[PDB]
Amino acid sequence: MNNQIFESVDHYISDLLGYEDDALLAATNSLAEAGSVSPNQGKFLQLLAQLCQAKNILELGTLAGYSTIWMARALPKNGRLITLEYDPKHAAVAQKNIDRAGLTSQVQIRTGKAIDILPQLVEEGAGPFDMIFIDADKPPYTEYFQWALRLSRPGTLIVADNVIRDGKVLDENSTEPAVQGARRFNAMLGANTAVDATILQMVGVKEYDGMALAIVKLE
Amino acid sequence: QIFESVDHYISDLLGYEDDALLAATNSLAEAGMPAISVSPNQGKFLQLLAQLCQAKNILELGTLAGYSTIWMARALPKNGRLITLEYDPKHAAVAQKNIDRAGLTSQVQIRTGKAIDILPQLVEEGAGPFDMIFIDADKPPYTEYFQWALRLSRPGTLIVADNVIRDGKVLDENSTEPAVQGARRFNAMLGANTAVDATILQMVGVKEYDGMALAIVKLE
Repeated sequence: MNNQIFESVDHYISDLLGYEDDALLAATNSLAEAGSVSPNQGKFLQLLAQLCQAKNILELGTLAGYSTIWMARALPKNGRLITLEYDPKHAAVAQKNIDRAGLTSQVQIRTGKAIDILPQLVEEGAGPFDMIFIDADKPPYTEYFQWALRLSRPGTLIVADNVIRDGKVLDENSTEPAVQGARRFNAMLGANTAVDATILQMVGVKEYDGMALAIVKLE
Repeated sequence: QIFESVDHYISDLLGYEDDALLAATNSLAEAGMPAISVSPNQGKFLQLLAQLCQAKNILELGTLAGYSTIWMARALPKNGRLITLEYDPKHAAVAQKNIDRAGLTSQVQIRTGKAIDILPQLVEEGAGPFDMIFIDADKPPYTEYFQWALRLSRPGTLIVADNVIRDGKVLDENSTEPAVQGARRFNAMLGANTAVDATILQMVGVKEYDGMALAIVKLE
């Protein structure tokens, strides 16, 4: 769902504050050249990483590494971003995209199911992460959140994208699994007292999106 | 309507308003003054930005009745402070009652006057630096308010400027509306300003349709 005015204003904004280098345009083009992004949303995630003074970032859902590039660019040279990708064909393309962006040393791409890799990260002592970005399959969002908390510290920012589904999450009778998964996630966030949180309704060149932001509380 | 319904769904989950906030909403009508739409979800977002900054010193331009002031000051530590600037003494009196009702008297200072006069005084007084600065005052001066906000910042300061897209009218390079020219000049200034990393967030539900500028101050 979109509106001409949200697309025209987003171009106005990216013309001022959303410059994309060759690496980011190549990452966008890499999906077609085998088989939608927002520079302003990328800049936002980067600025969130900078507000966290992030040194260690966890991403669920690499795709071709578009958001990975924006976020890892917040890192200092010894910073690290771990990104989890289900599809090995995507992970390979993301690796080429990460290398072209000059981010080989800062990014580690892991291929497999996030629900299998999350406990591995705990076992390895990979955390805690300053910022965690979730944009993967919706049904498990609630379970990914609990693992995310186990990999966090007080003040960690957890971001979970695409949680409003065009307003369908308002329908208590929905039987679409993505809508049920988002609706379950939102209800969990509403009731959760380990975090302080909101959901932003974001518009622009990407279709209308809800993005959850949660800060982990000191226990 | 979709964005309004989703905004209510979100505030029901994640934008609880206690008595102090409801009383601040109702205070403008009750003291005989004009209504101002408020947004608990925007207040929650501002609070979360203050929390992420670990803010102890906040500056606000445009107190109105203290609604955003209450949201942000609730992020502070006990010895933290929020200085808020208000043009109109009747509004400052209403905001002070609203701040007092929230139990925030010891953490908030309301200064009444023109922001463009009070800003050089905060520099002279050494009232800075602020961890977070929230600008929602008159738009024509946004660029000069920003220049003063930088003098009151340190590396890593977050500066938030509200309502910078004017329902899309900033696209009109030939507008003679002072607010729209004010917003355009401010956005252009961000695009040209090497002292900050910045974006403009386009949101709906919050104030129906809003552009919020977020800028992080760099060491120059």
